[PDB]
Amino acid sequence: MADPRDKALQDYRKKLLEHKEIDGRLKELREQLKELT
Amino acid sequence: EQDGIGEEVLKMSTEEIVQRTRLLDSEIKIMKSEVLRVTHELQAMKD
Repeated sequence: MADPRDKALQDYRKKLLEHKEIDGRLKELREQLKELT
Repeated sequence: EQDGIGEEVLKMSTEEIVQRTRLLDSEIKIMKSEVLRVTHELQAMKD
């Protein structure tokens, strides 16, 4: 099918990839934070 | 995409689709911020 909700559905998925992405960036900061510790 | 499928439009009630949209909009804001908060904390830690 094709609908306006289909595009909204596609958009829901991209936040999940960001959720992961942010945990990865946060990890790196944590390694430099450990050096200051 | 996988989610872009029509089966999902049919499967979920309209009350759920509406709810889903509203929650994630708020969610993303917190997600970028966690990088910004920690970074702020790294600079705070050096002082």
